[PDB]
Amino acid sequence: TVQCTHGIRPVVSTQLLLNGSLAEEEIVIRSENITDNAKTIIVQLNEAVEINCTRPNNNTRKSIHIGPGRAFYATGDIIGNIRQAHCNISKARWNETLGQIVAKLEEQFPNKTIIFNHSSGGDPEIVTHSFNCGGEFFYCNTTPLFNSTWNNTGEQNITLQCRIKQIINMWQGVGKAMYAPPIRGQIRCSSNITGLLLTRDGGRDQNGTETFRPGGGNMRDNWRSELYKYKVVKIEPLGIAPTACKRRV
Amino acid sequence: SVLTQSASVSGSLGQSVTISCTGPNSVCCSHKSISWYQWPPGRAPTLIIYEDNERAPGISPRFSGYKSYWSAYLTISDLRPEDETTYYCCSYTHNSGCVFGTGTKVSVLGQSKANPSVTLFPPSSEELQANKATLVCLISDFYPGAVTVAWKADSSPVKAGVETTTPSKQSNNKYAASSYLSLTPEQWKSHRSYSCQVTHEGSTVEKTVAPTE
Amino acid sequence: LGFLGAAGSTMGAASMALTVQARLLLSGIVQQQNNHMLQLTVWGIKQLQARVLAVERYLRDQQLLGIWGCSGKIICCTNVPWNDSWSNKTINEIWDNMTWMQWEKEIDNYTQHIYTLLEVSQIQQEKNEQELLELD
Amino acid sequence: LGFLGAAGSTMGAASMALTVQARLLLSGIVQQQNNHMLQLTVWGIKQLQARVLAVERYLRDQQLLGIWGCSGKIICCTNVPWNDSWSNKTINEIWDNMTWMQWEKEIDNYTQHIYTLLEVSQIQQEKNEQELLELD
Amino acid sequence: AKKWVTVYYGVPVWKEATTTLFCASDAKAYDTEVHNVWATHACVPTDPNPQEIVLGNVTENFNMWKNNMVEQMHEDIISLWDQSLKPCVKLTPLCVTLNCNNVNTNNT
Amino acid sequence: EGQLVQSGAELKKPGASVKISCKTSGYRFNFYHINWIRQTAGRGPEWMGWISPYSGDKNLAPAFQDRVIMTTDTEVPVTSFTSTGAAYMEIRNLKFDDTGTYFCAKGLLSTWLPYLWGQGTLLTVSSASTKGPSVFPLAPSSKSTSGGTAALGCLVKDYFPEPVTVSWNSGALTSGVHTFPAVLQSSGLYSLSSVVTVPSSSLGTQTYICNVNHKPSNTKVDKRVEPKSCDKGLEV
Ligand SMILES: *[C@@H]1O[C@H](CO)[C@@H](O[C@@H]2O[C@H](CO)[C@@H](O[C@@H]3O[C@H](CO[C@H]4O[C@H](CO[C@H]5O[C@H](CO)[C@@H](O)[C@H](O)[C@@H]5O)[C@@H](O)[C@H](O)[C@@H]4O)[C@@H](O)[C@H](O[C@H]4O[C@H](CO)[C@@H](O)[C@H](O)[C@@H]4O)[C@@H]3O)[C@H](O)[C@H]2NC(C)=O)[C@H](O)[C@H]1NC(C)=O
Ligand SMILES: *[C@@H]1O[C@H](CO)[C@@H](O[C@@H]2O[C@H](CO)[C@@H](O[C@@H]3O[C@H](CO)[C@@H](O)[C@H](O[C@H]4O[C@H](CO)[C@@H](O)[C@H](O)[C@@H]4O)[C@@H]3O)[C@H](O)[C@H]2NC(C)=O)[C@H](O)[C@H]1NC(C)=O
Ligand SMILES: *[C@@H]1O[C@H](CO)[C@@H](O[C@@H]2O[C@H](CO)[C@@H](O[C@@H]3O[C@H](CO)[C@@H](O)[C@H](O)[C@@H]3O)[C@H](O)[C@H]2NC(C)=O)[C@H](O)[C@H]1NC(C)=O
Ligand SMILES: *[C@@H]1O[C@H](CO)[C@@H](O[C@@H]2O[C@H](CO)[C@@H](O[C@@H]3O[C@H](CO)[C@@H](O)[C@H](O)[C@@H]3O)[C@H](O)[C@H]2NC(C)=O)[C@H](O)[C@H]1NC(C)=O
Ligand SMILES: *[C@@H]1O[C@H](CO)[C@@H](O[C@@H]2O[C@H](CO)[C@@H](O[C@@H]3O[C@H](CO)[C@@H](O)[C@H](O)[C@@H]3O)[C@H](O)[C@H]2NC(C)=O)[C@H](O)[C@H]1NC(C)=O
Ligand SMILES: *[C@@H]1O[C@H](CO)[C@@H](O[C@@H]2O[C@H](CO)[C@@H](O[C@@H]3O[C@H](CO)[C@@H](O)[C@H](O)[C@@H]3O)[C@H](O)[C@H]2NC(C)=O)[C@H](O)[C@H]1NC(C)=O
Ligand SMILES: *[C@@H]1O[C@H](CO)[C@@H](O[C@@H]2O[C@H](CO)[C@@H](O[C@@H]3O[C@H](CO)[C@@H](O)[C@H](O)[C@@H]3O)[C@H](O)[C@H]2NC(C)=O)[C@H](O)[C@H]1NC(C)=O
Ligand SMILES: *[C@@H]1O[C@H](CO)[C@@H](O[C@@H]2O[C@H](CO)[C@@H](O[C@@H]3O[C@H](CO)[C@@H](O)[C@H](O)[C@@H]3O)[C@H](O)[C@H]2NC(C)=O)[C@H](O)[C@H]1NC(C)=O
Ligand SMILES: *[C@@H]1O[C@H](CO)[C@@H](O[C@@H]2O[C@H](CO)[C@@H](O[C@@H]3O[C@H](CO)[C@@H](O)[C@H](O)[C@@H]3O)[C@H](O)[C@H]2NC(C)=O)[C@H](O)[C@H]1NC(C)=O
Ligand SMILES: *[C@@H]1O[C@H](CO)[C@@H](O[C@@H]2O[C@H](CO)[C@@H](O)[C@H](O)[C@H]2NC(C)=O)[C@H](O)[C@H]1NC(C)=O
Ligand SMILES: *[C@@H]1O[C@H](CO)[C@@H](O)[C@H](O)[C@H]1NC(C)=O
Ligand SMILES: *[C@@H]1O[C@H](CO)[C@@H](O)[C@H](O)[C@H]1NC(C)=O
Ligand SMILES: *[C@@H]1O[C@H](CO)[C@@H](O)[C@H](O)[C@H]1NC(C)=O
Ligand SMILES: *[C@@H]1O[C@H](CO)[C@@H](O)[C@H](O)[C@H]1NC(C)=O
Repeated sequence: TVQCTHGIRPVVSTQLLLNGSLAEEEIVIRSENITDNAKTIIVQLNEAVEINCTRPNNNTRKSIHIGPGRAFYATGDIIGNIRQAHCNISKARWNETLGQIVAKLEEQFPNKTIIFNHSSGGDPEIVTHSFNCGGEFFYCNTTPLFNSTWNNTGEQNITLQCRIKQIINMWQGVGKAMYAPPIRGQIRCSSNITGLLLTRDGGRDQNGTETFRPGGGNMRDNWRSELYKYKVVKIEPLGIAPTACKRRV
Repeated sequence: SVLTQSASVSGSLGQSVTISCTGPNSVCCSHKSISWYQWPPGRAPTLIIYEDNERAPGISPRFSGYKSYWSAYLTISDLRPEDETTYYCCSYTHNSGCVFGTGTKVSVLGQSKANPSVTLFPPSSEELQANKATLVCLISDFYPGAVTVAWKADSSPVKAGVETTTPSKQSNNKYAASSYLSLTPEQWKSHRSYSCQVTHEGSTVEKTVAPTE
Repeated sequence: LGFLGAAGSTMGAASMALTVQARLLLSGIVQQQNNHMLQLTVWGIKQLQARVLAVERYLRDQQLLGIWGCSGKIICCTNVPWNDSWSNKTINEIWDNMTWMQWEKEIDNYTQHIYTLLEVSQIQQEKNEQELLELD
Repeated sequence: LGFLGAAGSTMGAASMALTVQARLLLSGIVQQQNNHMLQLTVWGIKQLQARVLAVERYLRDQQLLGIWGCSGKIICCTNVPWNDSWSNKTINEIWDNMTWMQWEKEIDNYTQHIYTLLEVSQIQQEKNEQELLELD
Repeated sequence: AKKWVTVYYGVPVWKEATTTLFCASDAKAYDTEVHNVWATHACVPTDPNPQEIVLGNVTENFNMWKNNMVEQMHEDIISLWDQSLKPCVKLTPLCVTLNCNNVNTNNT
Repeated sequence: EGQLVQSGAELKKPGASVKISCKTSGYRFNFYHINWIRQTAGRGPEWMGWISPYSGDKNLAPAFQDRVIMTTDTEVPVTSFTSTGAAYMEIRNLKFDDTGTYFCAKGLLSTWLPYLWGQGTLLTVSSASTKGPSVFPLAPSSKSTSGGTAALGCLVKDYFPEPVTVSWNSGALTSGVHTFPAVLQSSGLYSLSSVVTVPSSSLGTQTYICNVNHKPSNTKVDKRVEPKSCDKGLEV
């Protein structure tokens, strides 16, 4: 019984989870729904998988005034060679984390049935690992991950197709749209992997093919790996119980 | 067993009955809380008293308790047919394990002379095929629990073909007993007129079945 | 014994410590300091709306104790007999067995009819008898 | 007997049932569930401002009963004598004739002077005498 | 044996329900960064001593997917996202005609 | 009222280690204590020991200390109150005095005492070998043809050791069936039978098949009531 919850950080990302609860000794499978492939499945990690995120695009400050007073700040000039954002990740550490993911799905789902593929369809923000880092929004690729097909159960250079975007009306803002301002100079990460979001394999009857990929398109499920351990209750202090005693004059 | 019961108590239907349980001055009924149990041998026992005067929830207010300076007792006002069985007492504390009694046998009299559904089974084409000569007798609800088994191999004194059992308490709270015949076809073929004699005060409509037809 | 630190324990041990369950119930670890220059933000609105629901749950039961002569203390008995039809279990039995947890799920039904009867025998009859009995 | 269901009836029959007038006074048929995605609408502001005025009318009189030793019950007498100059009618007479309705319009005037005197004889004198009288 | 009604206050019994919650945050940068989008200038502060009381003999059924706290966090962030940047520069007249070429080098 | 599931028909030779189990269902197994008791052939029930499933507290008799060692597992919650658990009992260096019925009991809250018991586990501590029941069907009874009702059943000749569960058409025919008291013979072997009173005016279009089961000798022998009548009852 707590009156104050865990240090939950408001996660602003799709595909991968950045902060929060890491329940130890096994990877926890959050099941909203599992028998029917169609519904989303969140998975809590046992041990954190550190992820670097940089942007060696060095930009100056350009201010143009729109009418009276109002100041608009945009990307100035890029100093140096033309290059991608560059997130980076480990090769073996991830493989080790995936090791228990494929082993747990053999227990949850039937036998060793065919189960691999990449993010299906979608717009940039939906199918890519869209996340805020240092200010700007990074749109790195989820293709080198699902490249491994396996049945029976400083560091290395692993990166994804990194792309930047400034026009961002996140969670589909049909009223007020937001323009992300560029960040002058240095771009650092000091972030984490605290989980992931998966999807279905259509509506195949029986079979031996049930290829799973990342198709989780919800922001609510992102905090379901944080508020999984919470449930609010109303306290009833008034209680009526009979016993051998009474009042007099 | 140190904690002793009245061993044999007799009562009548619709009448009050009391069982005197007494123990030594070591496991005396003065400081220790006493409990009673309705335990039919073979069946599941039922908790009657859970704390001296207090009865277990669901148990009739007919049952009551009393505790003296060393001995404890149980009073059953208005007796019912389900009551005739062996009872057990218990001495205990909130520090130690249970102490069990010797056991008292209760016979609830007043019941009508229940006529039994007596049946004599002759050996079939399968019983005789396996070279086994047997003749059994069933008895169901025959209150009182008294039994008289008598076999008649051509109405001669039977010595070897005698097999009696213990009359157990039946579902209707009456009695049920068993009678068997263990003989080879050689001693079986020397006698043919097999008469069944069960002595219970009453009529003479006994089922006399021949093993050979 | 801790906030709700007796809920697990049986009714007898729950009635033993029930003051802490009312102590940390209002201004405990939720009150705090309650500290662009404006306080009309999303956190300001959420804290004051929750404050209204906070007193509402206390005052509902606080008014009842006030109209039962039980306002002066945590545990106070009444001059109301228990209709056996409501509950058939022994007084001492639920106190070391059933626990307040399941017990609330048993009374909740006749709880409003119980509150209706608690008002008259202890206050609408007892305190109304005083009008004539006070001076004699 | 119903919310204000004794206002019509004489003081004697009004004092007979006055608990319901305080029961449905707070959380009765006005409390409710209290259930674009925002609650800052015209109905949200109106309900919370009314909630402040709701407790204000209760607490004003609730504080008075608390400082009179009458907090524990609905009806409790005091050690304050009645100055004949305020009202000259017989005790039994207003109870079956005048009714609480007209009676409030009679006292309302000296009501503040009555409240001033009610504080001292019953609490500032009676409860202050206890300091020395409690241990003897 | 003469059963009489006894009133008890402060009974440790709960009923499954959802209410309006609020913030709990510790002092971050304090001097340099004073207001970040979520915490803002005035956030409800947190206590260094939380109620860690564990209830033995309690096997309450938790609802992971049907939790109503999740929906509260969903509405709070978006409403704050719309609020944030409201007093800032509107880029409504900025959107105009756009004519261009590519870089000084052909994609290298 | 809670129902207990007592695992039965387990027994072995003297000196050997006996393992008796019991599954708890439809109640809070955690705060409810567990009591174990046995009864000898001399009608003297010996209280074995008391065990707690929430805390490591135990109270055991001196005659059952080095020989008897008990164990318990964690509760499996079904609802906010109901749970499922199990208790195991290990006895070493057994004698013929240890032969009798062993029972498992559910606790009360003066709490140490029980409240509800199981079915029963008849333990036979004997050095003699196991014998399989000789199932034989019985010919029609010596009753009547008036209406149809007349007795018909089966007979179990010899086996060793009890208990033996016998039903009709695998848990279908339970009413109007009497279980005969199974008692030991001169050779030291148990014997039983079963009698069913069904409306049989003439043998035809009816179920006569039964079910016989055992644990140390696993039995399958099921024989139906004899059509070739050897009695006058099902004639006139
Ligand atoms: C789970 O939640 C945590 C929340 O704590 C997420 O934390 C991430 O942490 C990193 C690493 O710190 C953030 O990036 C930087 O944080 C710096 C902290 O700076 C403080 O001290 C400064 C002293 O300045 C000198 O050192 C800093 C070292 O970075 C140099 O950058 C600087 O040039 C100087 O040499 C103070 O001046 C400063 O204000 C702080 O008190 C920040 O310095 C740095 O911010 C730069 O830009 C800021 C924009 O306002 C500006 O105010 C600063 O002055 C500075 O120039 C930068 O933010 C990550 O941003 C942060 N977030 C994320 C999402 O990664 C954690 O990541 C999160 N996620 C998980 C686990 O997945
Ligand atoms: C996760 O969600 C699933 C939702 O599918 C839920 O399990 C479902 O339960 C229903 C119970 O009615 C199952 O329904 C039947 O399953 C049988 C066996 O395969 C089918 O033969 C049935 O066919 C029906 O529907 C057809 C399509 O319209 C019709 O043509 C036909 O006439 C029948 O009406 C029917 O599908 C359903 O299969 C499951 N889902 C499964 C097994 O995948 C599950 O409980 C949730 N799990 C949790 C708690 O995580
Ligand atoms: C992640 O990648 C690594 C390789 O980079 C895979 O590691 C290797 O996994 C295999 C089989 O799962 C291990 O094989 C075993 O080696 C032991 C060594 O004694 C041997 O006794 C066994 O018979 C078996 O051959 C291997 O040691 C391990 N190490 C290597 C080669 O790097 C890992 O399996 C990948 N992740 C997966 C598929 O889960
Ligand atoms: C997972 O990755 C694999 C990578 O190769 C994709 O495989 C194949 O993709 C092709 C082109 O879309 C599919 O072609 C189609 O074949 C059907 C067969 O009848 C035909 O009718 C269509 O017109 C088209 O030619 C091919 O089936 C597909 N193979 C499969 C089933 O794996 C695969 O599609 C990826 N899965 C997804 C979509 O996530
Ligand atoms: C991402 O997850 C990792 C888990 O490995 C977090 O690592 C831990 O970060 C904390 C600081 O937030 C470290 O604390 C300090 O460690 C130093 C070195 O010994 C010590 O001297 C200080 O007293 C302090 O305890 C902690 O060691 C570190 N754990 C390790 C060894 O990895 C990381 O913080 C997460 N990133 C976040 C919060 O964004
Ligand atoms: C209030 O007390 C009464 C009277 O004792 C309860 O009513 C009925 O009480 C009898 C007690 O003999 C219950 O019979 C029970 O039958 C079960 C199943 O056959 C058996 O295992 C018990 O030993 C007992 O013989 C009967 O079910 C019960 N009737 C009902 C449906 O209420 C009464 O239930 C008590 N309290 C309540 C919940 O109202
Ligand atoms: C009032 O006393 C009753 C007496 O048992 C308590 O339970 C009653 O239980 C029945 C059967 O469970 C309820 O029926 C309900 O049907 C709905 C249909 O959607 C189903 O969702 C429920 O699970 C349940 O089966 C019945 O409503 C319920 N109440 C009454 C008044 O009969 C009940 O807890 C006591 N307390 C309260 C708060 O009324
Ligand atoms: C308090 O009691 C006093 C004294 O009894 C009331 O003062 C005066 O009382 C006399 C009673 O004889 C009133 O005289 C009345 O005159 C009318 C009209 O002529 C007549 O119909 C009555 O039979 C009676 O004789 C007198 O009016 C009254 N004076 C005033 C103006 O107050 C006193 O009014 C009582 N209470 C109050 C309201 O202060
Ligand atoms: C206080 O005691 C008086 C004694 O009668 C109660 O009534 C008083 O009545 C006179 C005459 O009706 C009031 O004069 C007023 O003049 C205004 C001028 O606008 C007119 O609008 C009124 O209709 C009335 O004629 C006088 O104010 C009033 N009060 C006092 C203090 O003399 C009065 O009800 C008692 N209670 C209260 C609340 O003061
Ligand atoms: C981007 O690279 C340029 C190239 O060095 C950095 O430019 C220096 O900026 C400092 C700031 O005062 C000047 O004093 C130096 O003279 C600059 N050097 C030259 C020759 O340009 C710049 O700092 C880098 N990025 C940012 C945004 O800090
Ligand atoms: C990831 O990289 C692959 C290989 O170049 C490319 O085909 C794909 O379009 C990229 N993005 C996604 C969303 O997979
Ligand atoms: C990426 O981050 C890890 C964790 O600090 C670090 O050890 C590694 O050196 C970083 N990458 C580089 C630049 O080598
Ligand atoms: C204790 O409460 C449980 C709740 O179901 C009940 O089943 C049990 O019989 C109760 N024991 C007694 C009689 O106190
Ligand atoms: C009752 O009250 C009315 C109010 O005006 C009054 O006129 C009447 O004289 C009163 N009767 C008595 C004396 O109670």
